[PDB]
Amino acid sequence: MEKTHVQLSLPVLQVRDVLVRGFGDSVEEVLSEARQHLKDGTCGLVEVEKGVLPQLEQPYVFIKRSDARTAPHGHVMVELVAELEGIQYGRSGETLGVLVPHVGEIPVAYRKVLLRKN
Ligand SMILES: C[C@@H](N)c1ccc(I)cc1
Repeated sequence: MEKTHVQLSLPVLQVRDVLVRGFGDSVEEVLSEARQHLKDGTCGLVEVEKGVLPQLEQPYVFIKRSDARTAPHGHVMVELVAELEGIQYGRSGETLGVLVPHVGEIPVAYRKVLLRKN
């Protein structure tokens, strides 16, 4: 039975290594697929810098900071927000990165998060 939050260590991928550059074709589908890949352990994270988003596919799924007061165990509390054509679905804090499927790419680091399973 699903707790409200789950501790995960997400592999951080470089954008040019990512083979599957998004989760789907609609805001509702990308949030659904992101959540399922997170449960299956097949989700990576790309940190956002200049040049990154134009190399990925919309709609985007971002993990954003949900609580600026405590970060339990070094796991920052986060929630999902999708973006399509400049419009965001959800409101949250600072972006930690953009989520993508992970299909065996070698990561450069891991990001510890406490994910709100909304
Ligand atoms: C089942 C497996 N081949 C797979 C990997 C990545 C995605 I996205 C969907 C399915």
